[PDB]
Amino acid sequence: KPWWEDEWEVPRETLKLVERLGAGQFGEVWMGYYNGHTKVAVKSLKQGSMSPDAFLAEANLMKQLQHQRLVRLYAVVTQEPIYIITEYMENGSLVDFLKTPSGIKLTINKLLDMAAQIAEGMAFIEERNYIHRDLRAANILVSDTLSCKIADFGLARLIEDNEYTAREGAKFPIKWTAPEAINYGTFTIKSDVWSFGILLTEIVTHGRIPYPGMTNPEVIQNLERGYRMVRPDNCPEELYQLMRLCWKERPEDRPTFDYLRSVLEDFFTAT
Ligand SMILES: COc1ccc2oc(C(=O)c3ccc(Cl)cc3)cc2c1
Repeated sequence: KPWWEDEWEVPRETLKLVERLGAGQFGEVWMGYYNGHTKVAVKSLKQGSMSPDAFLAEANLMKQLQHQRLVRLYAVVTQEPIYIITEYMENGSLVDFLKTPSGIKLTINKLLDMAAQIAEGMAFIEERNYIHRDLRAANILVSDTLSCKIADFGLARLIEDNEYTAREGAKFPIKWTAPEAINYGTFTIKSDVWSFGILLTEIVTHGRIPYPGMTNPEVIQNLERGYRMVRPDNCPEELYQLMRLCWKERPEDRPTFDYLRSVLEDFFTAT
């Protein structure tokens, strides 16, 4: 729909940018208000840093994935500078939150709860025929009520035929990315399942970098030998075995996100 018909379009006037939360190569993230009373996050595009088409493609994709477990698109302003306005998550990113004093006092019981909420969001994405491609604790946001939601849908893609193949030159974070995607550019929901395994390590270690004290070439090499990430300190063995399922050699052997959800809920009502 054109801007004058789009229900997500709002006049820039409805928005007040209050607190700058981040700034990068491609623009800024703010805490702001919509119509005076409603707290929102506002992401702004720095002109010329990147295509306005590429920027807005994130919003158009969030028009197709609306669920409680996923950061919701609130609105767009499609005139320069371009704004994407989303659901505000008061506790910021999972990776930062688990390091704060509140984050530090969480029981293993609440961590497993939070892991099940994330699996539940990814079960929606899986069922809708999408992939995320960037699933990691930096991209799970936490609310004021300590509930979690999937965020940052910049790399998210609809799958018609099973695979999305990346370009020959494209680079992805070696520690969070499934081998087949790093190696062949091929992504599937089963690649996100591999990422979820890594994300489980970050939950149980309060946001520590995966594969403690290894470089990327060491990680790739260990994996090819059949090794997997060393048992993180104070990791229940049940959860460690759930991570191993996510890291099965063959994509098709890795579990569904709905299986991961149900196992995690069992782990949690048992603690
Ligand atoms: C300064 O730390 C914080 C605290 C709270 C915070 O909330 C957010 C968000 O809600 C958010 C929402 C959507 C995007 Cl695309 C990026 C960030 C970012 C953020 C950063």
